[PDB]
Amino acid sequence: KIYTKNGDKGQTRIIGKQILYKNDPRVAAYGEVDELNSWVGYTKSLINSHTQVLSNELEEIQQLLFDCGHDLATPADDERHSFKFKQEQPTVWLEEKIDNYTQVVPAVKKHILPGGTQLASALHVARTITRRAERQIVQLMREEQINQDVLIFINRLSDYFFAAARYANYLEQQPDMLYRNSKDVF
Amino acid sequence: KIYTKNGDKGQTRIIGKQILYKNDPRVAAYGEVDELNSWVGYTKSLINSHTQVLSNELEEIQQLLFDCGHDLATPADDERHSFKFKQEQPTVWLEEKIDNYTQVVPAVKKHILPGGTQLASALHVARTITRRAERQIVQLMREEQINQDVLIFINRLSDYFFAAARYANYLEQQPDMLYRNSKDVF
Amino acid sequence: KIYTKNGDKGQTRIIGKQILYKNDPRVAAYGEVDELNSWVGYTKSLINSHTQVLSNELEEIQQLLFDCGHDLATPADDERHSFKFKQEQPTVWLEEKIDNYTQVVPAVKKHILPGGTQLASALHVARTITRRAERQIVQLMREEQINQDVLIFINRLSDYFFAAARYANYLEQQPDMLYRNSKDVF
Ligand SMILES: Nc1ncnc2c1ncn2[C@@H]1O[C@H](COP(=O)(O)OP(=O)(O)OP(=O)(O)O)[C@@H](O)[C@H]1O
Ligand SMILES: Nc1ncnc2c1ncn2[C@@H]1O[C@H](COP(=O)(O)OP(=O)(O)OP(=O)(O)O)[C@@H](O)[C@H]1O
Ligand SMILES: Nc1ncnc2c1ncn2[C@@H]1O[C@H](COP(=O)(O)OP(=O)(O)OP(=O)(O)O)[C@@H](O)[C@H]1O
Ligand SMILES: [K+]
Ligand SMILES: [K+]
Ligand SMILES: [K+]
Ligand SMILES: [Mg+2]
Ligand SMILES: [Mg+2]
Ligand SMILES: [Mg+2]
Ligand SMILES: [Mg+2]
Ligand SMILES: [Mg+2]
Ligand SMILES: [Mg+2]
Repeated sequence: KIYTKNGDKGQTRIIGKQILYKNDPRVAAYGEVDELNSWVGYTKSLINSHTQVLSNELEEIQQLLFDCGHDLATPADDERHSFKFKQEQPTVWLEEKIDNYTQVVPAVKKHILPGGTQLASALHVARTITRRAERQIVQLMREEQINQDVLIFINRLSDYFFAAARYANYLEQQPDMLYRNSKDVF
Repeated sequence: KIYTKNGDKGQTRIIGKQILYKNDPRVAAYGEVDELNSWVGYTKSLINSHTQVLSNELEEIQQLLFDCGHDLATPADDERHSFKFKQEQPTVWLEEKIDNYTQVVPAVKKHILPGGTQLASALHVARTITRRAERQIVQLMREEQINQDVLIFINRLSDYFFAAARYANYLEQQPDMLYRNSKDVF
Repeated sequence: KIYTKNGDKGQTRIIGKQILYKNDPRVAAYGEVDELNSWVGYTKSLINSHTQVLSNELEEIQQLLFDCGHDLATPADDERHSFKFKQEQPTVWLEEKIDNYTQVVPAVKKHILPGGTQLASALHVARTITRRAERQIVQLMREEQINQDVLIFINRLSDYFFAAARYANYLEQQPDMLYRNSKDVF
């Protein structure tokens, strides 16, 4: 039975079982990561024949976001519970994709309108939810020690979603629109 | 004319007409409930022939979320304005659905990736927005008396969305994926 | 290379290059506007033959939201960097659309369930994200001078999304549902 009712007065438990209010910065941080993970699942459900090449990596991101959320739910001071997420191989893996997707699509110097195909648009939504989760992770960092590797990966991840969004448009022959007042920023 | 312009400097009114800033915790709480309600409307628009059995209950949730938001917009101390939402029958109704949907789908012991079909994925998005609204309701509770029945229902509602999401996948013969590092948690 | 890694410890730059934490109210404000802009791109991707008349204006909103975000990223005190967004013509343009869409659809006196077609439902999601961004803009205003024209436009914009959502339902012969406990509020 998934409903325990223990949360009905607004408190809940983190890893190690201590109790926090649900609006605690820590709970908010891994809560936003869960929201992002759910949005990535929604984004993956929009994949079509033209965009199947993106499916595996989005599922892999979902697995990695669970690892990130686990670590955000882990208090530094309880030595019974270790951080598990190590940024190097995940983050390199993102960077390789950012480099290959940047190479393939038409180069721009301006910001672009976040949109195009339904999948590209969903990848821009993922980009911005990732950045919202990142803000909450930084909130938490300013009050508690965190696994800083999670922050590295989450920062890189929104660049991945930008590059993937442009690639998704490319895969369906949809051009990106430029912001009509962009200075040359890239 | 829906635009009054009275909010153009960032203030607005709650039930009873007092004026608050738009970033007041109370406004944020029922604002997040409105966002959830809109997402539930979007989720319902994704229903297909295979998933029609979910339509009625999602519309009912929308009506209940208006009742919740009304109460969150109601200050305790103004006796002219009563709380209207009573948790027992709504919450029991959710629990019956959680029990029947839990029964029908394949049992898991691990966390699952939030995704699958477009509708199941949208139900996971609903789950996480509900939880975001819940955090904001708890913020407000820690500063002002609230209708605690709203919090009970909102807590239960995210368990409903989890169970419904798994059921939606079942209705389209889509299995759930396990988190590859989940301990047995359920 | 879009990834600089300068943000990997949670700090970033605004217009004029000063450094802020990513959870700074200013960063959150224009971050929520970026999220809204991405959602408007997603909403536009749902346009069908029946709803093509809405495409141009949603793209125009995306361009205007970049102008708003630019100004939110601009500190008042650095005289090298000017506000660019002027509310009058954008806001009048929204109001004309609100008036024409209000005229055409069936009049209601009660709140409606936010939903209907997939596009109308997405326009209600846009409405509520706009309002979430507005709360964060008001947060920032209460700590720093801002371009108040941005707030005018963002307030009006959520009324636009409400009116457009009802119009989208009308364009596909979908009626709006009333909240079953609404007093006559409009
Ligand atoms: N609103 C929320 N936002 C983010 N994380 C939450 C929220 N509520 C609970 N959590 C976290 O997610 C885990 C799973 O949530 P769950 O809803 O099962 O917990 P609960 O609300 O404390 O209990 P219950 O829902 O059974 O009364 C909790 O153990 C806690 O770590
Ligand atoms: N940004 C917002 N987030 C959440 N709730 C809001 C927000 N702005 C207003 N509210 C609430 O929702 C109701 C309807 O919003 P509405 O936009 O009509 O109000 P307003 O902004 O004060 O007025 P106007 O938009 O006509 O200038 C308000 O009466 C207030 O209770
Ligand atoms: N999480 C965020 N939320 C909102 N705005 C952000 C966030 N991170 C950065 N910004 C803003 O958006 C701009 C573009 O973001 P970008 O991710 O390129 O910056 P960064 O994180 O500081 O650098 P990098 O990602 O290259 O390490 C930044 O210059 C800053 O103004
Ligand atoms: K639960
Ligand atoms: K209004
Ligand atoms: K970057
Ligand atoms: Mg530890
Ligand atoms: Mg970054
Ligand atoms: Mg009262
Ligand atoms: Mg709960
Ligand atoms: Mg200036
Ligand atoms: Mg308003």
